[PDB]
Amino acid sequence: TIVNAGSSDFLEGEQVEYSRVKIANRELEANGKVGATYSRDLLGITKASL
Amino acid sequence: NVKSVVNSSGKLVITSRNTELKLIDEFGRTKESYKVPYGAVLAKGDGEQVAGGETVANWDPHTMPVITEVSGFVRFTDMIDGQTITRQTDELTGLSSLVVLDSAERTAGGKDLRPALKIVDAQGNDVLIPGTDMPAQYFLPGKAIVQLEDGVQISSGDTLARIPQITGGLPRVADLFEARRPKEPAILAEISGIVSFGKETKGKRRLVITPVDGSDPYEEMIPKWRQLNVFEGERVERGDVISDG
Repeated sequence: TIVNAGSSDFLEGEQVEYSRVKIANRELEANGKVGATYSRDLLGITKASL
Repeated sequence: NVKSVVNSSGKLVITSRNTELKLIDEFGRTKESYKVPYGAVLAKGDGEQVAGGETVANWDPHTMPVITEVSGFVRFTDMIDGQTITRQTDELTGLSSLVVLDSAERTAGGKDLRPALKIVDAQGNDVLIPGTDMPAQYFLPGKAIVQLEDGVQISSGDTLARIPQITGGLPRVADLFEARRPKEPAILAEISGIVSFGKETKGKRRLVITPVDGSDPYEEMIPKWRQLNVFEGERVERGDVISDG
């Protein structure tokens, strides 16, 4: 979940894929900009698989 | 994770919550590990070689001890009879003292007053806790039976106050993997900082945590019918236990 979108495209409280955030931050670090800060989430197996 | 002090008998009484005891042999490998509550008395010091089958620490499980670190005189600050405490005289033992009540027992007269005990010297001035600067006083929580009246000298290791007190199987694994919240979860320290209280109006109590060198404001609400294992004078660590569960 994003906490401060920085210079990225994400929102204030949107839930996203962690690997997508990693890729976006890796890209933004190569253009001299600021990525988005985030917090991890824990989901149950039924909730994570849906 | 130990913070203790020697008492009169030379034994060690521990004032830290997360004190852990271990057995390490001459080869350097841990073999036994144990947890020690707040206020246990140690038979042997740290690093003292011991033999087998010997008790090394004892404590009281039925009562939490509020233990003073310093030695001196006790004076009752904010001590008004009939609004903060009660005077009870037993009929068999004949050895009784003041009993501190709580907000749900005292009237509105004591709801604006916080009974507490302050530690001074024979000179009547504050005995500051060594290494710190704030004066040594402790706010008495409810349902605590005061034992030592005013004018009774104390010392480190004295019971300055006494506070009386899973499924298993396949469903346990299923609940672990589904990440189900427990019925009565433990309350954790949201952030590290010195703790304090607020206004207990209606059916909740308010906690406040303020970092010493950070962003001061942070508060939480607690159902006031829940036991707390922390004091209003102690600074906590982030992630530390505030309530058991």
